[PDB]
Amino acid sequence: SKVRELISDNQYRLIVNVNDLRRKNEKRANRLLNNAFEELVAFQRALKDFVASIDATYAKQYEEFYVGLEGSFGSKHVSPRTLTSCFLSCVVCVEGIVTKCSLVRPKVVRSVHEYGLSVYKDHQTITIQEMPEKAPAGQLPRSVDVILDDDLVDKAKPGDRVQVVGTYRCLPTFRTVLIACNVKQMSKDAEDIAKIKKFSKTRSKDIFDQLAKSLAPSIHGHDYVKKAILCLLLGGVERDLENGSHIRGDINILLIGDPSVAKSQLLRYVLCTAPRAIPTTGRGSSGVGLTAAVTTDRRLEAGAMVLADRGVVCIDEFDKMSDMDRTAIHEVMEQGRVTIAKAGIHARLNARCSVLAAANPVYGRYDQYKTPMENIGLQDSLLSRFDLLFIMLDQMDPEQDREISDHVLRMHRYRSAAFMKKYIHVAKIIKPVLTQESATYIAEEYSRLRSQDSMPVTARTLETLIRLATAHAKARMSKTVDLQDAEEAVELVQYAYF
Amino acid sequence: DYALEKEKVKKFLQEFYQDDELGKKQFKYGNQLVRLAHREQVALYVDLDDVAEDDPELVDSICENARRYAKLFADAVQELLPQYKERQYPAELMRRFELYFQGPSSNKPRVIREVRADSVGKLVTVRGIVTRVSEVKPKMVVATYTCDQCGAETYQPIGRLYLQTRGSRFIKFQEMKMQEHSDQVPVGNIPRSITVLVEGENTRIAQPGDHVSVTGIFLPILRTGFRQVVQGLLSETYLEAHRIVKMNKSTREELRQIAEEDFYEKLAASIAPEIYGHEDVKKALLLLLVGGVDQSPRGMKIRGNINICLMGDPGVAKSQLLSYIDRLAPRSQYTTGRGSSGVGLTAAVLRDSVSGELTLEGGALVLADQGVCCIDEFDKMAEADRTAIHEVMEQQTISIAKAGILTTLNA
Amino acid sequence: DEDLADYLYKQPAEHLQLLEEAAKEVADEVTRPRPSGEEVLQDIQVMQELHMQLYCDRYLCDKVVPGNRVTIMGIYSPQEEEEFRRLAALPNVYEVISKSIAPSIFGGTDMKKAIACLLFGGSRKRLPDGLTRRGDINLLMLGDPGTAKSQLLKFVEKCSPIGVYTSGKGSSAAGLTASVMRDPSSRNFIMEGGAMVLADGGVVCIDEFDKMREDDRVAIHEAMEQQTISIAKAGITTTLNSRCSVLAAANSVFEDNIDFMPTILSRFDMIFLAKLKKFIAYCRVKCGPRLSAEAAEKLKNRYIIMRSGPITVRQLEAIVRIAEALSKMKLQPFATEADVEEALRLFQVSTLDAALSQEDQEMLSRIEKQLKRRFAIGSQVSEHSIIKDFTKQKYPEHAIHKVLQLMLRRGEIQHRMQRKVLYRLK
Repeated sequence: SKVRELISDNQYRLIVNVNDLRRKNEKRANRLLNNAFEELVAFQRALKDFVASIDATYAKQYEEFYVGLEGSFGSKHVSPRTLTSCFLSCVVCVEGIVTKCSLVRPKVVRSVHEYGLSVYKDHQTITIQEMPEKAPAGQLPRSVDVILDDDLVDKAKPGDRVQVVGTYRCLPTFRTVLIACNVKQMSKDAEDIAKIKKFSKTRSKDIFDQLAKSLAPSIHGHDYVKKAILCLLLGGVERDLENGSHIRGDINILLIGDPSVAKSQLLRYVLCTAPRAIPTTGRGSSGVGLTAAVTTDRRLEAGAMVLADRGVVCIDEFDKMSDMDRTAIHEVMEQGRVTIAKAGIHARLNARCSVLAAANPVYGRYDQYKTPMENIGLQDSLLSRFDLLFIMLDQMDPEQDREISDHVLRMHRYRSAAFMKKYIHVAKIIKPVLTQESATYIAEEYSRLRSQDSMPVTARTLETLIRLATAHAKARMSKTVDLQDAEEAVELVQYAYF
Repeated sequence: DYALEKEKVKKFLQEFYQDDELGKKQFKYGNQLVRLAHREQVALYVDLDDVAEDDPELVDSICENARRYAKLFADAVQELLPQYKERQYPAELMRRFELYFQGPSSNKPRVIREVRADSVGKLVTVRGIVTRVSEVKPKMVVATYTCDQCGAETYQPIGRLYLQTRGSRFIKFQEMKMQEHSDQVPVGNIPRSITVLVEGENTRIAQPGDHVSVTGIFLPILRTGFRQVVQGLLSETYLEAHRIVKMNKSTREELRQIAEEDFYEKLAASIAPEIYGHEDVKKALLLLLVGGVDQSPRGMKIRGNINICLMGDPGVAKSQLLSYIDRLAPRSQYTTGRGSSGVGLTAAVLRDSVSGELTLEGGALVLADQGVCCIDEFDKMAEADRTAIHEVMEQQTISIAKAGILTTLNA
Repeated sequence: DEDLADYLYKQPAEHLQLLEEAAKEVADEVTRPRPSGEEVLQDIQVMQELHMQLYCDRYLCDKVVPGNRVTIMGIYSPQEEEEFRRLAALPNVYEVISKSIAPSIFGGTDMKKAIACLLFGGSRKRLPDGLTRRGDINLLMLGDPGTAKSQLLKFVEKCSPIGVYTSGKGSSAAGLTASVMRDPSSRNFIMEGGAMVLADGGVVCIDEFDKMREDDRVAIHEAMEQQTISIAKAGITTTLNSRCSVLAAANSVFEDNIDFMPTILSRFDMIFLAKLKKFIAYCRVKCGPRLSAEAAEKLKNRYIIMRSGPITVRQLEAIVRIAEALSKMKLQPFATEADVEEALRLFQVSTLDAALSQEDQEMLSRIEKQLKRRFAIGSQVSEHSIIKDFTKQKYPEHAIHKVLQLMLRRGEIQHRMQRKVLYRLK
């Protein structure tokens, strides 16, 4: 039997792949016309013939016998940008971004459009813009939101990028939505591989000391921060924080200096190399990391720290921000989830988002004197909260400044990029898991460094050192840490301390 | 079955007051009826369990149609008066006389998140934590209006016309907010809380923070308005709380082998796992995780308060444990120094839209009636928030001295 | 062809309806399988001001911005070089370039000569890795009015084939950059644009640039830096080319003297007939010039001489554009140190303009003297009054804005407290 597995004690809705779908006939729940309006109700009414044979208890009109029609879809499988009236009232395997979400309710007794004739229905629409991270360098959308029916409502949450297939819910002008049909999380559900396996040999070269420069094309100095820039480029998206949590490896970095002290440029490079990465500068006035609970509409204009989930950001002019944006970042950095609760939008929406940060020498140019904790006035804890706080100090180094303008001009043209991006993907799903021996070497020298910089935090610093060794071995595509991978981090954190 | 069995329920209600001798040669429900016409008791509650023992109709049916079997419970009660009466709607038509509901666990106190499209028209009970105590008003329900050329009383629920109180049908009402218990949310979610519809003698009754009863249930006064449930313009079913009632009070080593060995040895080794030792602190946390609330009668009212401070924040990421504590601690809330105003702990007031004027809603402390109070950055609770603290020294300490409101709430 | 052309001009709307139907008739007679996969039509479909509304919907919705290389795809209801080559041969052409452009009503030669560089500008550098770079130096014209700077900007304007005079503190809803708004009907787009927008590639006579709207100010800072701005809305990937050039005209206000951005005067240089339209274009169209390395030697040496002297770094950059103008004034492959040295003689003035001739270290001391060491809560020490104490302490409104009302930028505790204590108390 192919119809008796539907548990309608549970939610009547089902998941259906196309291979078993074509096997049925009309009125036995097939789909071969792709004429949904007849094909769906006929599917459901076929199911209503299947349930009445399985359980007449399950044969109830208030139960809709809906379905998502999930598997092997393709012919329609595009984005909101790309979801056009050729699919008008067609089931499109929508990939996109669940960012800009809606306000909630049940609906009313849909009578014109058993607890009484016409009960409410648990419902809202939810936005999908096209999947941005593969989207054009520049392009406007014609996107849409999408209906979440009862059992589907509140399934996923804003900021996801997902695999959701359903019916192009157009009205007649030309206004639409989808009704999901069902969600799968592409956000959960994920050729030069062997070439990378050839490239990535330790017999190949030290990629790490290289690659930090192989993507820092236009930067004299800062060779520490390149590796940092790499390291923050590197790192996983999960820590096995059972029944609790701590400092983590998605932690985020601060820098000091001007652009043309490479600030914007580095970010621009981090931006030009921002794969799973959105930026900002400072204030970023567009619901920075918020849903903003948007009036007389209501929308959830889920900000960066929603849009940056499973990502890393660039902040420029970090000092610019509001105190609230100085504040709420502080914890949601820690939580990694965006504690929002006004009249309406209550949540801690995840903030699986690292950052690189930059801002100004306050009222300096040099701004050397004092702890950034008041040298740069975004004062307190945030800084201790941050991964790292490097200063591209404006120290005149004429022997370099000699080189710098030459170093400008070997790039001037008197007359290996994606290679990272193809490296990094393969790296981002590895786990260079523990080694006692490295761990010894880490555990060896933390206390040393902790003691060495005596003349700086056990609950924290180890955890970045952990991640710092990780990026090393992650870039190696190694599956456990090398004692040298555990080493340069100590050098790195030492290079934080020089 | 519903719209046309009017005679039964009237027959039923004609007999159910007669169905026993428990109201002194009358049923208990009829005990009130003579007390009703004599204006002794005016509001009524209903233990629906007594009906299902002989007729689960009007029990399962009201559970299927609260409104109708609410409304139909009334229209019998409407014409049932002359049978016990000591003497459109005639003037007295249950005009100050009211009906509530209660009974078996078929209406278990449900979750603020678990209101539904199914919960429309539903028989509806809830427990949880209270806040948003509005300024009560009286509230008319019927525009006993004037046909001036014609004289005697005329009633609309709704131009040259006047709408005049002398026969109109009023009520004392409020807004309230039930909240989750902070106990059935071992979750990465917000403890939800609800706009509550609040009325009757169950206004002017209770304070925030309480764990309570409800019945969030429709009034008999109208089914839908002029017709069945299908309509074109409709305001919201929110929680029409009937029978709001406090919850004063809802693994043995003798049968098992559990409390025998010292928790004050053992519980350390099974609490604070990530923590890097220093269980010594944990003891007081263990002590506070015990608390001292439930006192013996020696007047030790300060027993409840284990009032600890810990000094310095990236102490092991001691920032973390308060979540661990709250992961342990129900009736518990966390706050931070400069995260919000004192109403992170305290309460304050302004207008609202739905119902109720200037709902006082309160903070963690107002939320923490005998709770567990967990702070970040006690130093940034600058002088304002240094203060009710310095009162909350004294237990039931959220005191007000403002123009319209001058209470204290039970911190 | 013959049976359509003149008809389609006055009567487009039907004789082409025959065509696509005739195409559907042929496409059906092409006798492929014929499901409703019409989306590849727009593949086999191949096989405002320069306002007007134009067909911007289902296939046509949201392709590009306006004023572009006008490929009108639908219908709505040499010997002069030889002169220029002689001018390119011509030695003191620079000065008639300086001065034939010039109403000598006013103007230092250098000041114009920026313009004489400006119109030639830098270049647009499709460089080494993804990232590209400017090619065009910008000018910030402050000082006293009573100059016919209007006429001057209009000189540039009615010199500029690409370039529009802009206003003021805005006008209508086009920005100095890609402002937009809401169609009442569904708010699809209002590509309002901006001042660089109609002038992208040209030059923008920003009148009272200081007096602009703050809406673009948060945006302009970057596309001025970047020659492109991003539409920061919900899911709009588009970032628009702001590759127009500058004529940033405002008054000497009051990089210290910006509304809220005293570095953005970084973004400019230091300012206190149709013959050309034939001339400058071709070299604006051609050149693709560079810089002589031997000048790069002197440059590197010079900047070391200047480093004995970001300013320098971006001055490095600005020079690298300025002398880059000259090769385009000279049709050269690259630029000689004379250009640099002249450009230094151009810029050193601008640096002497950048000079004007002390730190804020006097300020936060005396303010922290005042903010808590005098009085934390600030009562009696308020901006109703202490303004006078600032008038005594010579800390003007701009300066207290430079410090005091950005001491709250520092997270200054008792000050930002005071910002709310004396929000009403004073």
